[PDB]
Amino acid sequence: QVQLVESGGGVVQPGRSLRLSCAASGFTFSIYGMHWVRQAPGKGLEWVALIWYDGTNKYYTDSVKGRFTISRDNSKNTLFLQMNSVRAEDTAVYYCARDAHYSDSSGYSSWGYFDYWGQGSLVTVSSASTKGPSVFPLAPSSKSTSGGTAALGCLVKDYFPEPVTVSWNSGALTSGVHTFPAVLQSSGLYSLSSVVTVPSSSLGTQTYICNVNHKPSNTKVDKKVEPKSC
Amino acid sequence: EIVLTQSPATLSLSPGERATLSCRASQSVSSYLAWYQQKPGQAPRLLIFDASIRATGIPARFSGSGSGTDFTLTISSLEPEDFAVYYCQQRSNWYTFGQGTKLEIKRTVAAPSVFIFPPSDEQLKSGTASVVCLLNNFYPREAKVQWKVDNALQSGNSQESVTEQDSKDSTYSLSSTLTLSKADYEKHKVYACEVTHQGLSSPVTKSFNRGEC
Amino acid sequence: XVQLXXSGGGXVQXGXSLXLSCXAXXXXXXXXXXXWXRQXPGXXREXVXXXXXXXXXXXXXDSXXGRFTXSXDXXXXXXXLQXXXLXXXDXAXYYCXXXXXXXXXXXXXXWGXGTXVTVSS
Amino acid sequence: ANPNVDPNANP
Repeated sequence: QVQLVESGGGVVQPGRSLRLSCAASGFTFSIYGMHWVRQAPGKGLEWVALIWYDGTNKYYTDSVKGRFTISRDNSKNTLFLQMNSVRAEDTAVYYCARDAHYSDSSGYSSWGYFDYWGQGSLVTVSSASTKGPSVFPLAPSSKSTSGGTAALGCLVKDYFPEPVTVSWNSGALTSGVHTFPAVLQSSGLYSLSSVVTVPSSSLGTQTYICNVNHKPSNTKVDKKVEPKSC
Repeated sequence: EIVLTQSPATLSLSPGERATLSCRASQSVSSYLAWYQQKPGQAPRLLIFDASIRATGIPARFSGSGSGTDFTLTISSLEPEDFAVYYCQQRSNWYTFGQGTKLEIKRTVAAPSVFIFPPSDEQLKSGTASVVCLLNNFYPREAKVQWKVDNALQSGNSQESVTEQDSKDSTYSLSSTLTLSKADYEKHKVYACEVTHQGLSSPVTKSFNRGEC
Repeated sequence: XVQLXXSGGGXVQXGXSLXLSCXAXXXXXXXXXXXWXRQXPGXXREXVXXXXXXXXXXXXXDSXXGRFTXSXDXXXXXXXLQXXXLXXXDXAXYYCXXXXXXXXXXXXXXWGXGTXVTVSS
Repeated sequence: ANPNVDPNANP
């Protein structure tokens, strides 16, 4: 019944502070050491900090020492990570994880592994300000036709923060759709494309519209994607 | 620090097959080694600890072995829920992880279909030009995209993004976006994306002439 | 091209009751069995129950027998998991799936996104 | 000052 439910993540400007919470249920929180481990987008896992069951000892990885503080409130079954003076490189999904305390038949103990994990809390450290995407057609033509199939799409450019969602024809068109993972541009804004393949014979008679939603900025854009003659 | 090096980077296998994953430590970690499974958008899951002990609720097809500096995770018969990224972890000296092995679904070769898109007039009026090249529904993952502008090879001004393996057909798709200022874009005529992939006997180029679209 | 949307999860006290729903879009579900599975943290997905076509019966796992009940509202293309007498051990992400095989071999081609059920204090 | 000592109750 072990549950670790995190909260407190979001977008923070560099140098500011943010506090993550990890609420535990379904086990005796106060007898377990607890860890934070983070995963930057598209990267591996990095251990961040550990706190003993009783809050006495605390340990940190060097890149956060002096900036992050780990703490716990056993009466509230909650683990905390206070993140101060945040940097862009602190951008990551932050997991809380229970120290895996195991005892064998002859009483020998094991520890130092992560046997249960929170769902993750994304912390995005950026000086970028909330911005809706500009939506541009990726127009179909002979240069986007392979065989009897044409590709078209929408470029969803220069937004912050994640995420955006893209639908096609108000959701009526789902087959053949590929919405790519966003890339963080050098500007600090994200960009992605959403594409779909369709029969090339339908380019003259069928209208194609991408519906873009960026909730952080309340952006909603319906963009007609009309054919070209490349 | 203790550095954990995993190999191979990607293992391409089919259900039922035996999977063998390796983890090498820069110095001895004795048996203080664990293996994790992680799927996109999810937290990691402990599979094996103390090098060979299976965690509760982990299927018996998972087994770990090794000691000192060389460790192996074996899946005796891969099953569909096993396609994921696998990490090793040590707790002998602080806490470090390997860089991961991706266990992906093998399928037959599919060469990418290649599509190029010009920048829209609307974007150009705003001062920028994005040119998009799409490589659709291909397998295996390895591909090379080369941009040429007026027949000159581009470098440093494109970004790629790749989907996960499609749930139905197990292929990948990839976008390459070439970004120029409007002023630079307006200096050139021919915009070309050249694609190579092991399923293609010759590179596939798609190109357009600025102002013909 | 079927989408399954689950709802109705959340936090219950031990002994209490919840009802999960699994709403299908883009296919009339009446001809197909629909099943519930669950995945406790760190474990594999485990069968919970299946509602076959109306009059073809419901079948259940040992762990939920006498406590959970599957039912169908074909007119709304939705199946339900009524969960009574909940225990801490029932805490898990609950998933629904359509069996695309009308002969009931369980070709679970489409899955819902999962809804969390937590049973505590 | 060792971060790998057992951090749980009842070591």
